Amino acid sequence: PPAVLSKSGVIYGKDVKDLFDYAQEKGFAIPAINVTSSSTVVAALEAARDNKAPIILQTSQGGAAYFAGKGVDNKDQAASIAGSIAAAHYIRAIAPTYGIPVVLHTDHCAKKLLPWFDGMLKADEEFFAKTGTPLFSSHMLDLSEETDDENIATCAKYFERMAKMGQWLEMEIGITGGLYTSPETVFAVYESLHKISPNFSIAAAFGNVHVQLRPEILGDHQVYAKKQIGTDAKHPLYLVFHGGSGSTQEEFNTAIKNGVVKVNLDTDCQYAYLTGIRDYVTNKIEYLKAPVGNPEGADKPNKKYFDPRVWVREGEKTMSKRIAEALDIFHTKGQL
Amino acid sequence: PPAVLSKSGVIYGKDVKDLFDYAQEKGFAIPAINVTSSSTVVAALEAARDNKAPIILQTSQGGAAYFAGKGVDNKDQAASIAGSIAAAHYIRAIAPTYGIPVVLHTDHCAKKLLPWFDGMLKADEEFFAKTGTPLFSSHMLDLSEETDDENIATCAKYFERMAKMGQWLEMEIGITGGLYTSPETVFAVYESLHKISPNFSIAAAFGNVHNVQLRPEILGDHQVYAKKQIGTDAKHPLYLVFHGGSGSTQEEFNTAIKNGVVKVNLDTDCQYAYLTGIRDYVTNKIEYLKAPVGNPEGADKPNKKYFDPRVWVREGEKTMSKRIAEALDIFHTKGQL
Ligand SMILES: [Zn+2]
Ligand SMILES: [Zn+2]
Repeated sequence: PPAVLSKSGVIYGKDVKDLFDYAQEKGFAIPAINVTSSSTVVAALEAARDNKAPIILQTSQGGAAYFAGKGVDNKDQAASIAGSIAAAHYIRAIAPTYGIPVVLHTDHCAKKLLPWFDGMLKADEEFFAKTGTPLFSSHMLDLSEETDDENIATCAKYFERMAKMGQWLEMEIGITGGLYTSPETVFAVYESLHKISPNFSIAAAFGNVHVQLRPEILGDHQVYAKKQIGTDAKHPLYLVFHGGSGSTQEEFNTAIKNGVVKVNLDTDCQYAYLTGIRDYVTNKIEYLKAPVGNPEGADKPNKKYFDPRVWVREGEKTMSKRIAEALDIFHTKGQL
Repeated sequence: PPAVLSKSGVIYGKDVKDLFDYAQEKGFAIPAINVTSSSTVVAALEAARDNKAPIILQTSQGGAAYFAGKGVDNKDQAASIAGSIAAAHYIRAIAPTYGIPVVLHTDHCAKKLLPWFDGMLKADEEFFAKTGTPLFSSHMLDLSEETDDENIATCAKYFERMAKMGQWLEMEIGITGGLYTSPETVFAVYESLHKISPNFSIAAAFGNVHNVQLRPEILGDHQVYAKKQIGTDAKHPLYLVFHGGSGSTQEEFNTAIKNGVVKVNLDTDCQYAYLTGIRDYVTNKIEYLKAPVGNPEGADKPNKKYFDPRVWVREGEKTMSKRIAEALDIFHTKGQL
């Protein structure tokens, strides 16, 4: 029973590995929720604390720039870098208040967005020097469009620099050669990275479009790797599930059976978060400056109905419940 | 032309006093916008940067708690403390990007809420020892409902702690004793706080309820009262703050500024404006159901392009910043950098 499960706030290094090993041996996945604001991270940290669970918070290139502000010029990645750094501090500062472990991660970063990556690593190293931990728990590379040699080669390059701070790296491989991801292809990724550090996960292509989903393939990766490595471990790899929304409870089950520790959500939550605020369209009669349908026809004050603290909270509550659904479906609810 | 007019990020210490003196000398005031989310601080910073203006961002007790999340128990001021600190780091982290000097302030703290004040002040100090700087630029005490010798008493003790950090204290005095606040009472505050440090500002009851009419002229009375009993030459020995005065005329704002108001608080107006742009996303209500869009096809064509919060939340930002840009024109702070 690793320390991680009793901790509170953002975790790093060995705590991230222990948590992922705990997930594999207790058989649950941890949802990874894309966030774009303090409000949406509040929604996720709440759903997580309430169901006594660990959570992964991620920022995409676009979500990171939202934290910066859409009016901040991002031609140079200046917004995604500032925004992600801004969200990192905010999340670090508030996460302990909810009393769970939080993995802080960045989402998909393709080859043309590598400067977004480079800026985060700089800030990471700088932060690591002053404080003993990086800023982010985890970072993702998605060079699945490149050939696999380039993809694995430059992941190793970054990974070597990431490993100096114990940071976690998530890597994606698709079907680019020089259809699903072959287990051989996935083991090649393991070969190079495990030479550097064991703190890495892999997201493969198994029908999870983002003709359908063959979660049984992830077991084939795990099994192939077993043989090659010559190990007893059921789950020699750490695996991630991309494009998760719409898959049945049974699909998520074999995926988790096959070593998946993390399932990404985003646009499900996106919609969820909207519902609560959308459903406040019952009050459009009370959502003008002073005109109220109710009492005092035009002399009533609508402050109590237009306070964003009132209606944004509706979005938080509705997003949280969607997340809670997941936390149960992924068997993560109650694992602390 | 003080150095602050060319800085980016949360300013501290003398820069704050430097900003206020320029505000008094050039005769503008600075809107303080209450904020509750990253989304809302973005709206304010973007309005400041676009209208080339300094800006004050503040957090009320319930604003801080919101930043922490409404599902967090605040009964020991536990959410307002965490939430104000987490908002402080985010604002500090993002402010430089907008290329603007920012004052990071905290709104009305009464006697019942002073746990919150101690929680914020302990963390300011921990952070000072590590960085040479507190988190917040200034804080407000509002002990106007207590007797004025008790109001000024605790302010002085807290100000003595804050002055080690160059931190700015804002104090509110009302009509109680120990109708409008007199100049005599106001100069009492200045009498006590000026011992500790210059970096403070007064909010007095001059009919700005938050019956009596609003009379900005009294602010001049305070200045000329303090002026005489100091004996100095300068028009404004006091730093003065305008609370709850939205919907006052441009003339009423103009006389308050010329009496040395440097900070006008805005809260509900921005709230309504923020909602405005998101509410106007009525419009796409038919696109606001999971996957079927009444437009192109009822299954086949999807809606994620319209339900993305990065789209519609931004609309609230844009209308909130527009309300803030009017304020910077009305308070003449527009284009002062
Ligand atoms: Zn992917
Ligand atoms: Zn007041």
